[PDB]
Amino acid sequence: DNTEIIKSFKNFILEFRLDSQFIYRDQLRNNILVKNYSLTVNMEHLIGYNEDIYKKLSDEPSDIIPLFETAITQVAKRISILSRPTFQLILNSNANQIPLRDLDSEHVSKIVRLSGIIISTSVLSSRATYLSIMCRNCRHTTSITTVSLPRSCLSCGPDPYIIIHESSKFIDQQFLKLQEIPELVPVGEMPRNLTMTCDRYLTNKVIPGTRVTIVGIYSIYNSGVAIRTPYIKILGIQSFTEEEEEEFLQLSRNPKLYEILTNSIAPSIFGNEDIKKAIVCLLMGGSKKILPDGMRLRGDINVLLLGDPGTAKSQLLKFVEKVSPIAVYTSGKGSSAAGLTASVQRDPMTREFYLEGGAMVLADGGVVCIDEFDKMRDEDRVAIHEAMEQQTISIAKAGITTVLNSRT
Amino acid sequence: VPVIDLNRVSDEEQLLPVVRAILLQHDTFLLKNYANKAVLDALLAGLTTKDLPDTSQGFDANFTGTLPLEDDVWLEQYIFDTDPQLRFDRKCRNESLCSIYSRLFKLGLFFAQLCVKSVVSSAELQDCISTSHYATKLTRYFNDDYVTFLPTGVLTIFPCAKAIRYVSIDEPDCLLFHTGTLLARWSQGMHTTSPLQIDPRANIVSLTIWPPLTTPISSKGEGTIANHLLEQQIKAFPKVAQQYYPRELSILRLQDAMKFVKELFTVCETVLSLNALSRSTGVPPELHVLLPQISSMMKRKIVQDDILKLLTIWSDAYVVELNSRGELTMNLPKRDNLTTLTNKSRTLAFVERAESWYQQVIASKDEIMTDVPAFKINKR
Amino acid sequence: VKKVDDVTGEKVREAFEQFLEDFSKVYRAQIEFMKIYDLNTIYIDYQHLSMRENGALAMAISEQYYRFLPFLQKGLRRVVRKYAPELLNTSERVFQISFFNLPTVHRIRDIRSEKIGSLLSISGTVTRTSEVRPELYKASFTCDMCRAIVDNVEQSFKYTEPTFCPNPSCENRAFWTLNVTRSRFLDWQKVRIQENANEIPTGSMPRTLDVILRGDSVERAKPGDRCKFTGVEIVVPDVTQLGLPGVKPSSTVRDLTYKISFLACHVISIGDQEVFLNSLS
Amino acid sequence: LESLSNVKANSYSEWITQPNVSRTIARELKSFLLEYTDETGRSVYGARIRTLGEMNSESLEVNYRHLAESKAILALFLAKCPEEMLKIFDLVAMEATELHYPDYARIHSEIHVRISDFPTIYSLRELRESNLSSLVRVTGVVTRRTGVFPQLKYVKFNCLKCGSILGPFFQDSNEEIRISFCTNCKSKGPFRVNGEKTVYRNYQRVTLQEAPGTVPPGRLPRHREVILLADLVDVSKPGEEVEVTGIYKNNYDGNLNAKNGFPVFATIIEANSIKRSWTEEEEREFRKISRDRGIIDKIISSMAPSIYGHRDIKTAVACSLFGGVPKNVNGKHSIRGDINVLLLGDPGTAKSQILKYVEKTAHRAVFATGQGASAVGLTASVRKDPITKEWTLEGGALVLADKGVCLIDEFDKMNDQDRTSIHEAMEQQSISISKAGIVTTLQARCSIIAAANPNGGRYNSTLPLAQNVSLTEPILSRFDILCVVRDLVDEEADERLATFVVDSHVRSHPENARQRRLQRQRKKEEEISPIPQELLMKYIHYARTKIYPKLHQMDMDKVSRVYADLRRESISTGSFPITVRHLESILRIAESFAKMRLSEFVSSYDLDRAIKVVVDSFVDAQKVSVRRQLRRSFAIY
Ligand SMILES: Nc1ncnc2c1ncn2[C@@H]1O[C@H](COP(=O)(O)OP(=O)(O)O)[C@@H](O)[C@H]1O
Ligand SMILES: Nc1ncnc2c1ncn2[C@@H]1O[C@H](COP(=O)(O)OP(=O)(O)O)[C@@H](O)[C@H]1O
Ligand SMILES: [Zn+2]
Ligand SMILES: [Zn+2]
Ligand SMILES: [Zn+2]
Repeated sequence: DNTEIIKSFKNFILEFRLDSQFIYRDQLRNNILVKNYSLTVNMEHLIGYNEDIYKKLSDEPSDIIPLFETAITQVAKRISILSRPTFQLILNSNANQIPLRDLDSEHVSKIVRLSGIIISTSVLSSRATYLSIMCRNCRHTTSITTVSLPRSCLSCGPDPYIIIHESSKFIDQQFLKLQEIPELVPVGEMPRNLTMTCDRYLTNKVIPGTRVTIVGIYSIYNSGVAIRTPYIKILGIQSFTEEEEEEFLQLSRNPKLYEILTNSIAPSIFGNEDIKKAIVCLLMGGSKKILPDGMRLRGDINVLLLGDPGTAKSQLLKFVEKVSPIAVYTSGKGSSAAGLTASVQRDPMTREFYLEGGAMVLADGGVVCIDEFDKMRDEDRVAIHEAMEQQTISIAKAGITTVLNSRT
Repeated sequence: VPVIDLNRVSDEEQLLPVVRAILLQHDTFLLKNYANKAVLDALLAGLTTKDLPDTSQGFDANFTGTLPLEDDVWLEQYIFDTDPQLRFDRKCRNESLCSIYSRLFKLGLFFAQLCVKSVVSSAELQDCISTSHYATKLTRYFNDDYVTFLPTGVLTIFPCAKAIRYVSIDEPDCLLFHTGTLLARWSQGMHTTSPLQIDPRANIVSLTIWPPLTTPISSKGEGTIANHLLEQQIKAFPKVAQQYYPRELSILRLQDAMKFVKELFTVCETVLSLNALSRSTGVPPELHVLLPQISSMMKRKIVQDDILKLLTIWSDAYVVELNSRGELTMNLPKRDNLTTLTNKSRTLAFVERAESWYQQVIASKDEIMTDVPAFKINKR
Repeated sequence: VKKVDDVTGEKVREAFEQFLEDFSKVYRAQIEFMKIYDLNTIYIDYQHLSMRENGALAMAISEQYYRFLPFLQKGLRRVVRKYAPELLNTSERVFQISFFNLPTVHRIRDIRSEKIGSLLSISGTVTRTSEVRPELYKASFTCDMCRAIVDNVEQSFKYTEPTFCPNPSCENRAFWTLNVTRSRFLDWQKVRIQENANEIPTGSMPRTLDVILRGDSVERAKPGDRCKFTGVEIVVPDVTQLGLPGVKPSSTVRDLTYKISFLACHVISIGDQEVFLNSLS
Repeated sequence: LESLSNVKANSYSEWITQPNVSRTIARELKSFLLEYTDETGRSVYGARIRTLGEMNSESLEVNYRHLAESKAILALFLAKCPEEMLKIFDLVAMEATELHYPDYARIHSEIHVRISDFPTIYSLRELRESNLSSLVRVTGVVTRRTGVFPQLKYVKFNCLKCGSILGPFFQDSNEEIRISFCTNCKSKGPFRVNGEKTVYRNYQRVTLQEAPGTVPPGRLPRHREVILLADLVDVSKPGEEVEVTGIYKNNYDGNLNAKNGFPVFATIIEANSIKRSWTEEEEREFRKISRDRGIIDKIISSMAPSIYGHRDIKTAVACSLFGGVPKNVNGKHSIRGDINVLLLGDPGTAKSQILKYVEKTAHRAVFATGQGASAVGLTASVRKDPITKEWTLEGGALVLADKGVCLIDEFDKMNDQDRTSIHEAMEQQSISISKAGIVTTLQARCSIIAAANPNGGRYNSTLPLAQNVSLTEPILSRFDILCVVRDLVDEEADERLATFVVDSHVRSHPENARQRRLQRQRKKEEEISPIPQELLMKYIHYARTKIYPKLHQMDMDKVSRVYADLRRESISTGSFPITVRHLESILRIAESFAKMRLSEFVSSYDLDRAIKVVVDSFVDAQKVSVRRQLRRSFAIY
């Protein structure tokens, strides 16, 4: 029965044609030549090629994805033999993404699509993928591909087998933390975090503060009466309408665009045209440049409002936080260097220390709004000096040291 | 709210299924793109700015004329019926009001016929409303806090569907069509209606349609439709009814108190049952503790006098012994605390007692008071 | 098969029942009051208990209270079945006894191992309190092999599974299913108190102690109050005894450490002309 | 069968669990759902089921009174064994929904029925062991909110010694179930949960705290754990006030039996339905009161009757109590709706006991002392969850006072950092924080009433306000009304004050009895106030809830010229930092004055009184030499 599924995958790889070319076969051959044992399968082509296997994958991928891995491995080995390890499945998709807050007990073991920002990444971990074991009682050997060792020998007492280390294979794995965009979080709520796991070629592709699009499987694992920690098996990470493009180009073509936008910044406030234009410039921001020696010019524009109280200075920041696509608003009094900048904290779910981004790390590529700036402590200001002038944050805590970039 | 558009549904074979489908689920619908609506807007402007009501007309026992009301509000009302047996000689004095009335009627008669054909299964009443046999009431508020009202007609039509509540209606460009009590009554259970809430100071004109009022309410009853309309007007306008129908007003008002005491008994049953099942003992609690919860269930203020009114009708209702604290108590009389069959039996016994006492009161030749007298517990 | 009987306990129960029947019947009026007002705990004045048999009954009850308490509880529940059986009804015979008005009040200073298992009264200033919790007084279990039920499994100071399946046709042991509906629970609270200022001489530090309250007496202790407690001393397991010098006994290996706590049944806080005047001779 | 379930053979659980009784009451429930007597309204439950199937939701709200009226003992069974009744009533509702909309089970597994209008309400401190496993309805304030996590509902196990799969078990959220014998092996061997054949549910845990105005004297606030299941998540957020109906059950089994002495557990409430309102009898009396001519003066005289004089302070207190309109103009712009009041003056001027009236009058009031408060404590505190070990945030005093008022006594003597923590709360009505990776903003929509002493402890009338206090112009700019008090001496004023105070101390001294004592208390209230105080509290709540006066530009000049006059007089004198924020105070206090009449529009008289109050407050704070000139410079107003 599953032989038909394998044959269908083989056809979808070898014989599928798009743009008058065998795009999947050619891309897998190119990956083999590069020696990258991974295949990026597009779900939009899969649904158009065969709907029944798509239904099976969408409803019960539990056996389908082992079939995907083994079929891709076999087909790639056939291609390598024709031209002259287990190949990883990578999924690219553009279907509608379910909100993170809408994930429930009904999407168990179902492949879903998500989007969010990475706030923490763990160190790499080595996991077994192929084992050879020997019985200590009688030296009988066998191979095994959650996995657990056999309780009895196949030829010896309970638990007789031991692992032959020099005849086994292992793979890497990384643990990731995803959360919803704070701009999409209504006030009065802490953004929901989500645990994600990736392995082999999908590791180390993101750092905290990165905004990504996810294709993966919703699942749970045991780590409250029956509060099983949910986690995501990462399958694919990605990181305007034509009429919208025309509308915004006409807006650019407007002979009075600059003044229109200047008035558009806080129209419910009077005057203050100079600071309005300066805030417009801040919203657009500068252009990045790189020196020939490798150093980067900070393109961010930082403006200090230093006037008398009651001059609509707070209202301007609160309005920008609405307007900017990426915006973070926090008070100087209620913040700290460990909160504004990155910090190292231990993850209770995986019992490991994690590098966790701060508020300014979350604002990477955007604008942060800070108020009562004169009232923060000097150490926080020293860290903000680095954040402003070098676009980096230096962390030296416990027994680890690291530097993390922040284009805020 | 369903909307009917004449640009797409104007024929009888088009309107009748749509009207039937609306009335099987709703009691109110909208009319759009009627040709006279543009003229109706100008006529409404003329009435509300130039053609003020004739305040010197006065008001009569027929509930027609210009009735002054509270807050200097005036109500201009006229009634017309094809049957000469009813003396509605007080026809409308203003030509703009008649212009609105005619333009409303021209389509409202057909729509009322459509509604009757849709929901009324009586073949004898399919054409009960027509050009030869119809009765209409023209109503116009005026100002020189919403009021709950329930038209008794087959269909109610408003030239402007704005500021009307049931949720509010804010469709000025559509006319409002509302079904009354008679249409639901003749629907034999296939259609029901609900009362509406409107602003009495919004100067809104309204029209309601009946068959000729000499027609009886039903073949199973002796009173005519005019009797039901008279009852509704007496209930709505006590000041006018006092000069002409005092005893009828009292008789009609006493029923509300009867329903009140019945629902009070219904609430008290649940309250006492929940109090009894929340204790390992049957000791009667003090009344002042029960009173807030009783009032909350009743959704209006309840006092000791209202409780004592129950003892007046059904003496075997509750045990009202007085505690050593001097605080009045109440408890179920049944020894075996409660049984659902006995609960229903006691409710029916109270209902029978209340109905018998109501009949006794209305059968007395003396003028009727509209409230139940309170019982007096023997002082100790 | 007949179990071993405490003849002294039986005599004590009989004397207690006779005291309940003959004392004047104010306590039967209290029972009726509890039935009227749906009350769980009865209260007994200690000086009323100490006026029968020249107080020898009270002395015997007090000096071994943790032993004799079940007999008095049985006597009181037999009396309540005799006169107010409706209190056995639920929606199942939870019942408490609280003695008060002790003649002697003992300090945290004067706590001794000799006082264990005896009725005494203490006083101290409250410093910390914990929130109230339910306590598993009596539990019931259903068998796993068969589906028999075991009722009245008293949980004496520890989680105690039944030691046997009552029907000899079943061999169940060490495995049971806990009932949470037919089982009954009671309120729980711990009070952390401090020795009073007038007790400690200058240059001496105040002693601290933990006091246990259960039932309706809970929440009557407030921080900063000069509260007064009545009950019996009981030892509880301790984990901080490790590392101390000296030889430590062992069981055979198992540990047998202890520390002292006070269990109180009655709670009162020390503090209108006639009310005050009527308490003076 | 019918009416045969009424026989009480034993306790209710012993009777409900019988399959015949269950079938009989299920038939009765089906009859109730299919037909109900609501006269002209028809069978409303049928329409509710139809519209639920239309709306693709699981909430079938059921009025308790309806079922109690129609079926006496059927509701009483739910009143004592709610879980058992709901267990089959869910199936009855499911089949009823599938009658109208077939294949409803294809998308929805179950129907989560919700109870409404349950007539018995208990506080979070009134729960007792006698109410265990019963249905309760409590009211509280959300303080701390956990995340949403999946939890098992029907669990199946795999035996290690055989390939057979054990039967389904329901997760009651009581204990981590662990079977002891396999149905086939009869062995005590290991078992593991078969996840692939297990049905889950959503889980969230929220703490409900006693309302700030309901804490009893001298005790810490009580709170309980409330469990939200079956799509009842995210119904509330910190700072919100909610009432919830649920089941009082015990689930803290485990090491607690040995860690703490003796076997004990802890109680939780599993939520069934939750809700975040005036009878005609109250609105009628409110509208009777509203029509009195000059109602504003009665309201002003009603604030703190036992405090003599200080009318210019009492008016500000009343205006802050009523508040204004939080005009979120076009959404993209916002304005604070509440008035901020500062009471500055010499000792012996009741700057503190006024706050002991706002705390007892407003619906939700929080009181704090300057040196007894911390910046973390007022705004928000960080916590680690005892279950998930995650970083969590708990709101402070300002978050608790959301949609209320926050009181700060001795505002001058608090340290500078705690004073700085109030900056964002005074204008944004929110708390912004970044601690331990938590980045969020909470609602702090509260007014602030502050009392302080001048520099040196006595006000120097010869020196400006900007010199008599240790505060600064920024902090002063966040206020609207500044009330300056001098304890100057005069025989007539002192005689009046003393003869008022001695009679107040005569009144406040001690000396159907309940009714008689309430009558005597209201007599004493009448002796000193024109409005009964309970009625005043209800009136304030009603005005804040219902009345939202709108503005008209009929009197633009009368406000603009006053603003220009104030700015001109502040150009070269040490005085209040008069800015646009102070202009908004006139409008907001005019709105508050209008909201006392319950008028829907801002009239000229309201603006006149507003201008009077603002101009008098500005003038009464200048130095002596300039005060007697500005007395005549603003004689127009
Ligand atoms: N030019 C202006 N137009 C409209 N409103 C203004 C203007 N200037 C100030 N405001 C008012 O001032 C308030 C903002 O003050 P804010 O800047 O928060 O005070 P602070 O400077 O003490 O933080 C807003 O409510 C706004 O209505
Ligand atoms: N205007 C007043 N009328 C009546 N009593 C007053 C007045 N001012 C002060 N008192 C009395 O003096 C006391 C002042 O207390 P407090 O509010 O602490 O003073 P302050 O806060 O002004 O230092 C109150 O108990 C009050 O009874
Ligand atoms: Zn072997
Ligand atoms: Zn057994
Ligand atoms: Zn097995």
